[PDB]
Order: sequence, then structure tokens, then C-alpha cells
Amino acid sequence: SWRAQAASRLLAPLKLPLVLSGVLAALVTLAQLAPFVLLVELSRLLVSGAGAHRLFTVGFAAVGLLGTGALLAAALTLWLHVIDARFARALRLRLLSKLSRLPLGWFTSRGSGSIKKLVTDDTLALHYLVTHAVPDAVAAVVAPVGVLVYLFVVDWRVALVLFGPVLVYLTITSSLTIQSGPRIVQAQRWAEKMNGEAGSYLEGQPVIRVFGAASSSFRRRLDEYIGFLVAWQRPLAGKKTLMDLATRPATFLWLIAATGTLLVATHRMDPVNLLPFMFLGTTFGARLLGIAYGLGGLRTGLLAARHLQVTLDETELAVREHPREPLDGEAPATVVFDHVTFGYRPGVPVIQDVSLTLRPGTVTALVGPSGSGKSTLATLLARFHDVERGAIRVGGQDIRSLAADELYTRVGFVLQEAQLVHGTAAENIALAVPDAPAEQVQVAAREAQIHDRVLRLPDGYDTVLGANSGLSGGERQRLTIARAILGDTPVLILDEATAFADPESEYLVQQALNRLTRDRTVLVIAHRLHTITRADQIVVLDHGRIVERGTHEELLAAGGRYCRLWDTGQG
Amino acid sequence: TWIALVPNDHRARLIGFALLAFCSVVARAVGTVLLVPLMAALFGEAPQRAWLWLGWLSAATVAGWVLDAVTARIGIELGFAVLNHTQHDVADRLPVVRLDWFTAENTATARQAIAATGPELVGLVVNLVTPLTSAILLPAVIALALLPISWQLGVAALAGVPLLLGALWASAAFARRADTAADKANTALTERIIEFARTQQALRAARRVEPARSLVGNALASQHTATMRLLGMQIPGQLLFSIASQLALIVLAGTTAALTITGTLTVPEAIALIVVMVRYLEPFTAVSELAPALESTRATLGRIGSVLTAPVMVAGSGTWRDGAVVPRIEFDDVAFGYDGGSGPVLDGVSFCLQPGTTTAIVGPSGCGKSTILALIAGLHQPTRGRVLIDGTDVATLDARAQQAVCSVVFQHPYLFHGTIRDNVFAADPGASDDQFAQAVRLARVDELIARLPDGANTIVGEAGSALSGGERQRVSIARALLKAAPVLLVDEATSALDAENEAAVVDALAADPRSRTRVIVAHRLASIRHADRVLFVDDGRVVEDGSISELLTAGGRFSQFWRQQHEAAEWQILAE
Ligand SMILES: Nc1ncnc2c1ncn2[C@@H]1O[C@H](COP(=O)(O)OP(=O)(O)NP(=O)(O)O)[C@@H](O)[C@H]1O
Repeated sequence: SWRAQAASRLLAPLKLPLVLSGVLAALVTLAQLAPFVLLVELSRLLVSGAGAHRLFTVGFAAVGLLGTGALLAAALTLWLHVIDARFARALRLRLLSKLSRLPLGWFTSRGSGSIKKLVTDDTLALHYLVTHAVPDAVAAVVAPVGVLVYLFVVDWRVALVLFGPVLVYLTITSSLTIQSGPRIVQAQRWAEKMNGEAGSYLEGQPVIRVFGAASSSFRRRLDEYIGFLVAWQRPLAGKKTLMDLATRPATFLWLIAATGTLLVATHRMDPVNLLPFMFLGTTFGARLLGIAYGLGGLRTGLLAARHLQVTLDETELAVREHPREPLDGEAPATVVFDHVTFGYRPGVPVIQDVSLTLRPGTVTALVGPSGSGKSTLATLLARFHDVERGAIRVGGQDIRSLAADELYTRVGFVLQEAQLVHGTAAENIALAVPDAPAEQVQVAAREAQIHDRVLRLPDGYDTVLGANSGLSGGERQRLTIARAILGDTPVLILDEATAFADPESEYLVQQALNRLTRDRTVLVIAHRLHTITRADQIVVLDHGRIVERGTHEELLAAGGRYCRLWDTGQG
Repeated sequence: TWIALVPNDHRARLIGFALLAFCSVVARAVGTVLLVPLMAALFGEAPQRAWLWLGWLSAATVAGWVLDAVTARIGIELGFAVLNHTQHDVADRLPVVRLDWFTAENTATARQAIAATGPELVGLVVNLVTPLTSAILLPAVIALALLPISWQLGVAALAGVPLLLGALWASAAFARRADTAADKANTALTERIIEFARTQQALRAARRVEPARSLVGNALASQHTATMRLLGMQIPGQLLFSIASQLALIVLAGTTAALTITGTLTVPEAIALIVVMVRYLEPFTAVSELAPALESTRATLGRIGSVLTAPVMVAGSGTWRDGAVVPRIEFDDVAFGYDGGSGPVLDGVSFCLQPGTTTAIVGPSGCGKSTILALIAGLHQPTRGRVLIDGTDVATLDARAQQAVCSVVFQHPYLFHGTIRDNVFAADPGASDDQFAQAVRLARVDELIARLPDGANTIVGEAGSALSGGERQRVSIARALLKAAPVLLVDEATSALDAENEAAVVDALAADPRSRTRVIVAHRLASIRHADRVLFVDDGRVVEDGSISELLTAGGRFSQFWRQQHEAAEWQILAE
């Protein structure tokens, strides 16, 4: 059962540690019920005449129990932290070296909160599972089990009566858990519908303040939710009160008293044996309903342990194939897609047998409708994912047989997602060559039209860029374009949407790109097909494969899909 | 200071609930005090004399049943009303909270306060309020009934309520102060890994990924981990109440066992008091059990106080007397800032927009233009301002006249979950289906709905809805054109690829016959040849204004922008 599962493979080194922890936390919770066993021996000593010296030997035992139950708990709470700090430290060093090996496109399939939700929240849920949820789930089971065994050896006749309020409660609770078959998934669909509603209501605040009647939808979806909750709960109240009156200690006390009065008064009980039940038996319903509450604390720890183990299991980029043959014709810049096929999900292909061929020192544009597969086809060259069926090769060598440093020392890309690193503004312009004399860092920032904007910084080039720096997306982009100018990769992957993603700084980005895309092999993800009309080879494609191919002057002659995207208004 | 308080429907149906939850505790105290004559009789030589005291215990148990049943049936209806009255307060407060409050964290907080407070507001009075306030008064009422019986053990039990409650408050303060250091150290550890994953493409593409991994790795490997400080944090919060409760029992049972040896009590009734001392200590343990249930509730319902104590904007009386004509918008020494560390700054802006004129606002990115529009709309208040429209300061108007003056086309278009024709009718829900006929033939969305499967009644909230970002900015133009306020504030969308959304705003300006006073923050070039005066704004200050015949012949800050915008449109990626 507990095998070969995600949470079972992650939390594998903590087997003997957690076993010792459970053994030690069983004694800790057994040394807290032992005082009530000493109370029954103190009572017997009062009943049986003598004392005043034998009654100190019970107080000695009680203070010894206090001391040894404090020592045991203090030892457990530090074992459970020494043994958890080591696991967390060794698990962070695994996440750090898994991120460095995952395919790069993975990081785009996620967001920025989906990474924190796994690196911080899922590593804190494990810390809490180890330090709280496991020692609590052991006590929550050992306490009622020990009480029930101690009360049956004392007297089995009165310990049977304590099952009345348990059968009465379990009958009801099931009669109630099937009256909410629908409404326990209805209320889960409502809880995720009312979250998107809150998100939209918060995101559309400005509109709601200009047009007042735009919040009517939210305010009527909310009266439906807080009306559903009432119509769901208001029925099942005379059941939740009934099953609550059956676990109250005032209910167990009456049963114990009525059953003990019958046995003592008829001379078959020896009333010193009814005292264990008066001490430990009245709070016996709380323990049985705390069992489930203690076992339900492991769920939010095991979910985290599974979410971490699926990520640590994610298939990472292939190691590299045999450093095979450069296929006899391709110059160091020539790029060849050869029958590539690729799809994100294992049954839905997004690319079908595309076989284009770039050339050394030429431009090549990728036109097509939206969601056509041109962004995917572009980022397939940077090995954001691996191709399923075909094979790409830049320079004559399959990009699968290239080291991660030799690939990016030969293929560069300027997409969206600026991604400045934390550090000096000259530490970003010279990231791909960290020892640039700072004269090249200047001649390269004067070409990306970002030199006068960085001289207007507090320290100038030595300014430490951060989350808030005072740089718009169009001048954070001329930095990564300056960096890319120092890289000098002879093959560029240009996303043409980076030009017009910031309209103010849109003529300076175009002067930076005029310099970045010189004397090299460019591949443009075109969006506006009037910029790419002097490209050497334009390539059309519709939801997958390639349909038409050629220059613009010719491609305009043989009418279809290109004349149909061209004459569509603009012309 | 609203936190989670009760409704405003009644006051005699809320004070007779405390007098019921308090009698439900008197019943349990009487049920426990009735154990003294019963157990004192069971341990005597005539144990059949304990039937009289089981009769009275039955009488005291069947009464506690009724009192606990009514107190729960009422506590459920009081949870229903708390849910109803609280969810209608957050939703009534949010449209008045100041817009700069909605940061990235406050938006998450406020969306949790709406989406994730449902079931723990109904299950509050019956799950946390009565079980907690009953278990706190129970030992104090038990101690009071003992004074006629044994005053020594009664006084020793009054003395123990403050100590045992202090040991419960202190062991929770310790357990809470350590759990914050625990998730602060974890964050201080895993924020270099969060950065290493954020800037990943930049590293691998720069061939700098393995040295950065080495850096984060060695720092992580050492970090000293600061653990045993948190051990010292954690231990007292685990041991304090357990030690206190185990120590109170020893004292109370050695007091009872001593009053015997001397002769105060006899043994039978010294045991009846040891049985009562144990029952007196169970409420304290029950309070210790719903400590996590109280901390989770406190956290979850702190998000509601976060909203109900958020700063609200204040509006005057106003009554926009004669809005009719067309308003002459005027800024006067206006200066604005969300705060002063970083953000769109503005200071010294002062113009006067003649009534019934189209006015463009161009400039560097520096979006103190999306702020100049918000200051006119009323969405933001100036810090040294008096924005005044048609002569009268905006901040001196009640916020149903302060919004009945400006129609706005935002930058990022927002549509709520609903049909296409109810997003447009959100502007004027009483439009006479000809105002709807030409709010859509102006916005160029008549074709968009006469080319759509069911067209008009398409649900367009968020499903993808077949509507792209550029044609979702043609329904905002149709909404804004419907509402007939005498000010139109357009904030052009960065969206290219349009080929229709351009002519949309062009026709909105040049075609509409409603005769309002229009103000556009333009990025395109065709929507600037319709304005009759331009405002070039740099560094939060109008550097020049005028028509495009004197700006162009001024050869200054705007002729350069003109030239650049003309050259940034005939750009083409080339090999050469
Ligand atoms: N991370 C992803 N996981 C699964 N499917 C994806 C992912 N990213 C994109 N797709 C789908 O892959 C298909 C190709 O999309 P894409 O590669 O963006 O083509 P595109 O035309 O270049 N993008 P665009 O031009 O902006 O519409 C579409 O059906 C997308 O929805």
C-alpha cells in the first residue's frame, strides 16, 4: 500500500527517524495519562486506612512523572528538529540542481507564483508535517487507545457502556454524510467559482468606479453563494446538535454515574474501581473525535510531498547524443530543421514535418495566424523542448549532441521576458562576457541606445538594478539587447513583438535591433508582415505544418494565404 | 474598528443568547457539584443512599441537554447572520477603498477575504465562540460552588483560574512567536532559489548558469541554519501548559489528602472532592485543544479586518449643478504621487482645456499620463491640486456626481463574466436599444456581433470567448460611448495588429455627435491629427502645448517625436 508512490519515495530517508519519533512520542503521551493512574492509587491509600508517609511516596512519584515527561518531550521536540533541518537542507540542494537541469521551456509553462508555491510553501508544509503533524497524529491515536485498554482491565462492564455514545454518534454521522453527497462537491465548485469572481471584482475596480452598474453581476453571484450556504447548512442542524450532545462529557458522566451506582449499591463493584472512569472516562468522546482531527493533519503535508516528488521526477533535457558528423555542406551558421514534429501534450502535435533551412547571413520570417506554432517552432531551436520525431542541427551538428554551453555559444535569442539579473547595470550588459573592460560595456550600450538612459541613473553604470529601478519594459529591453550584442552568437532568434511592446520606446528599440541583427543569421517571429517584406525567405504556416514558402515578391504572385493575409486591409 | 462583528437586526435576541449560553454553563457546574454527595455516599457504609443523588444528577443532565441544544440552534442562526452581514460589508467597502491600496499583496488579501471566508463564518459562533467562552467560565463557576462545601479547596481553586489561564495564554504566545520565526527563516533560505529560477533563461543563454549555481549552492550549504535558537523558541510553547496542569493537580490533590489526615474532611468526601478537582481541570485542557482552531480562525478573519480598516477616499456634497453645457477642465499646480520612493511622479502641471475640444497627451513612457487621466476622472486625488471641472473643484462633490461627469476608455479593457450586451449596458442600463444601436455602429462591433455564433448574447467574461485583446477593446469603446457624460477620456491600447481598433477610436473622436469634451492619451499617429491641441508631458510637467502647426514649426520636443513616429512605421528587418 505505502509503496512506489510520490510521497512515499520522497519521505524515504525519514523512516527510522520517524519510527524513533513515534516511539518517543508514545511515551510522552503515556506519561501524561499516568498521573490519573497515580490518583487512583492515592485514593486507594486513603480508603485503606493508613498514610501520611505512604502518601508522600505518591507525591514523589508524581513529581518524578512531571520531570520525566518534561524531559522526554524536550528531547522529542529537538530530535524532530535536528532530523528535519538536515532533510530540508538536503532537499533544497536537490531542488537547486533540478532547476539547473530542467528543460528551459518548462519555466515558461509555469508562472512566477507557481515556482514559489513549490519552493517555499511546499518546503514549509514538509517542515510542519515533520515537526507538528507527525508527533500530533501519534498522540491523537495513542491516548484513546491507551485509555480504552486501561479502562477494560479495570472493569469491562462499565467500559462497554462507553460505546453507547459512540454507536449513537457514528449512526448519525453517516446518516448525515449521506445527505450531502451532492452538496459537498457543489460547495467545492462554488468555492472555486467565487474565487474567480473575487479576482475579477478586484481587477476591475477602476471600471466599477466609473460605471457604477458594473458590479451588479458580482453582487448577485455573492447573494447566490451566501444563499446556497444557508440552504445547505440550515437543514442539517438538528443532526449536528444531536451528534454533538452525544459526545459531551456531561453525557458520559451521567452514564458512568448511573452504571456505577447500580454496580456499587448492589455490592458488585468495589467503588475504588469506579474512579478510573470518573477520572479518564468522561473526556473519552473528545479523544475519539480528535483521532480524526489529528489524522487529517497529514493531508496537507503529503500533498506537498507529492508535488515535490513529481517535480523532482520531471524528465529533464537529454544528456547529449554521440558527437556525430557535421553533414558535409553546412557552414558554421547554417540551420536545418529536418522533418521536425513536436507537440506539448503527448497526443496533440503542434508541428508536423517542418523542413525549412536557414542560410548563413540571411533573414527568415515566420508568418501565420494566431496560435499557429511559429513561436513554438522558434523556441524549438533554442532547445526549450526536444523534438519528438525530427532533428534540428545548427552548423551541421544536431543540437541534441551539443553541450549547453556550446549551444548557446552558437544560438542566441531575443524574446519577450526581459529578465534582468540582480546586480550592477554593467553586470547585465556584460553577462555573457563578465570580464569586458567596461569600454566594451559602453560601446555596446551606446549601440543599444541605452547609454544616456543609464548615465541618468544614481551611480550610473554601477547602479544596482532591482525589482523597482525606474526602467520601463522598453528600456529593460534595450539592456538585454545590449547584453546580446556582446554575446555575438552568429544565429539570432528575434521575436518581432519585442519592438512594439512599449510604444514610447519603440523607435530606439528598432535602432538597437538594427545593430543586433547585422552580419548574422536571423529568424523572426513576425507579427506585422509589413516589416518582413525584404526578408530573404518568408514562411507561412497554419496550426502546424508549413503551407507556402518563398520571398515576398514571388510569394505574392502565386496567390493564397499570403495574398490573403496581405490584402486583408493593409495591402 | 470593524473586525468580525454581529448584524444590526436586533439587540434583545443577542442579549438573551448570552443569558442562555451562561445557563448552559450553570447546568454543567451543578452537574459536577452534585457528584460530591453522590460519590461521598458510594464510598460510605450505606451506598444505597446514592439513588437520591443520581435522581438529581439526571435532572441536571436532562436540563443541560435542552440548554445545549437551544444554544446551538441559536448559534447556527447567528452564524448565518454574521456571514450575511460580513460578506455584504466587504463588498460595500471595496468600491470606496483608495485605488493605490490595491497593491500586489493587498489584492491577494482582499480576494481571500471574499472567496475563502464562507464556511468559517457560519461555523464561528457554534464552533469557536461558545465552546471557548463556556470552557473559560466553567472552572470559575465550579470553584464558586465549592466555597459552601470546602472553603479551603474553593479558595485554592479560585486562585488557580488566573494561573491556569495565564499558562494557556503564554504557551500560545510562545507557540505563535516561534512559528513566525520558522517561516521567516525558511523564506530567508528559499529566496535565492526563487531568484535562480526566475532569471534562468538569462543565465543559460549567457553560459553563466553553473557558477551561479555554485554561488547559491555554497551559500545555501552553509547559512549556519540558525536552528537551536528556534529550538529554544519551540520548547516552552510545548511544555508550559502541560507542566502547569500536571502541577495544579498535584497541589489540589495534596491539599485534599492533607485536609483528611488532620480531620477536616472524612475519607469518603475527600474522594468526592478529588473527583471534582479532576472535573475542574478538564475545561482548561479543552481550551488548550482549540488553540489551533483559534489561530487558524484568527488568521483567516484578519483578512477581513485588513479590508474593513483599509483607507477610504472621502467625497463632499457637490450636487453637480449645471453639468449640462460642457465642462472646461483645468489643472492648477497639481502634484501627485502614490507615495515617494518610486512611481509616476507629477508636479507643476497646470493647464485649461477649453470646453468641447479634443486634446491629445503625448510624451515619454513616464506614465504620468495614465495618471493625468485618473486625476480628471476622479479615481485619484491630487496632493497639491484642485483639479476643477467647469469651474468647480472635483473633491467637493459627492461620489455619485463625481462619477456622473466622465466616461472612460481604459488601457487594459475589463469585461465581467456575462453577455456582450450586458457589458455594454453596464454604462447605462436604461439605454433605449437605439443608444445601443449606435454605440456599437460607432465602436465597430456591429460586425463583430454579426459575425459571431450567437453574437450579441455571447458570454464574454473569461473563457477565451474567441475575442482577442484588440476586439475586447471595441466593447469598452461601446460601453463608454453609451453612458452619456460630457467628458470622454480615452487611454489608447498598446495593442497593434488591430486594423480596426484604430479606426474605432478615430471614429469615436471624429464621428460621435454627443458633443462632449474629449481627452486622449495617444500612442498612434492618426489619432493625433484629430486633436486640436497637444500636451507634451515630460518628467511630470507639461513642457509644451499647442496645435500641430506651431509645435511642428517650433522644431523642438514635439517635432522630434513626430519625426520618430514617422520613421518607426516604415521600419523593416533587413539582411544587408
Ligand atoms: N506551454 C504550453 N503548453 C501547452 N500548449 C501550449 C503551450 N504554449 C502554447 N501552447 C499551444 O501550442 C499551440 C501553438 O502556439 P504558439 O506556439 O504560441 O503559436 P504562435 O502562433 O507562435 N503564438 P501566437 O502567434 O501569439 O498565437 C497553441 O495551440 C497554443 O495554445
